[PDB]
Amino acid sequence: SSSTTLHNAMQYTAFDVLSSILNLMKADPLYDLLDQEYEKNEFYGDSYLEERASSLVLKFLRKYEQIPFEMYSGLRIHTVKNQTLGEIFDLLHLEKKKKGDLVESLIGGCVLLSQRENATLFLLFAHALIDYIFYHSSYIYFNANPPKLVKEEIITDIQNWFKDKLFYYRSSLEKY
Amino acid sequence: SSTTLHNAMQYTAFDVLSSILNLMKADPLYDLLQDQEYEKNEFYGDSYLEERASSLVLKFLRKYEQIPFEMYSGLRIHTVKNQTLGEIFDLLHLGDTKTFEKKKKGDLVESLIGGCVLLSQRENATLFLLFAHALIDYIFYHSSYIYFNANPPKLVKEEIITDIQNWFKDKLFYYRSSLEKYQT
Repeated sequence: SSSTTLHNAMQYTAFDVLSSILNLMKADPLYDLLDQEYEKNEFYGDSYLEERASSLVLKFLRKYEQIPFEMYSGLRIHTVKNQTLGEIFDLLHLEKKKKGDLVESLIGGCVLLSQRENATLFLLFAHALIDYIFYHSSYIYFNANPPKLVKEEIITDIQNWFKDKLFYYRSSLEKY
Repeated sequence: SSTTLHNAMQYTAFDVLSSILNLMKADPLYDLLQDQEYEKNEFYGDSYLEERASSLVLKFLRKYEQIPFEMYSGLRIHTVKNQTLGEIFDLLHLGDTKTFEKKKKGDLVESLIGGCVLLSQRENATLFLLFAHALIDYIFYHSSYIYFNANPPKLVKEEIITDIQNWFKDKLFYYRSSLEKYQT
């Protein structure tokens, strides 16, 4: 057993949990609140994704001095680029340019709506979406760009973190 | 008007930020700031500044329908560019005896923000988070004041500058009150 063993399961369970948070959002009164408000959510979501992705890049890579700094910038770029957001768009059933814009404005609108209306469910979805974006990107990026000696370790680190996030989002969601 | 107390904004910002920075330098965790740890702080600080600046742009500009969306990216870009960060570097006298170009000053500001934020996340060193937020808030006040005087929005120029200036006044008092807790 290795990081490939349960990779497919990450995809299915991420689909289960995110589809289930999104459907309970579509049942929330505030869901409509998502003037160019679309562009403003996109403006903010772009920056929110960037900071959160950067934080996650640092969290996992700094543990391994085998990993040069170029891989920090590389993974961040790989994680937030339109192709990756577009892949996530398709997988979750929500070209590459407008899908990414949609993903960014969806992140931004959820975070802002949670700040403005104390609607923690929308913040939960935003964090869950970004975590899946990051797992999806990392798994692909490190298979294409294996770090020296620690490729399986760091993917396993990220995969096991994402396993626990998926359970946490399932646990957090039951309260709604 | 907003022009009356602008000069005053800069002296008290210098007072409060210098005082937080000196408490930081007397902190045991200060050494853990300043392998490529510097570029990793800059890497993170760049994005942390970007999100907080975007959040502040939205907080103030959304109140005024007179303000078109172009000024959102316009103000954000103006706020995080190296020229702006270098001005804040100079105002805070962060490298008085040294020889940095605009680009290196901006780099330093980003890595200082990032290093403070990461240290507060890792060690619960709330003082370093306090400084990071105060620095970003001054960057935003400094940028907004120049940007809206250069690009006066229709009808609301004085209103929004007054809005940001009064918010920054209160933040500065908040940082003074917060830092008193560390000296005691």
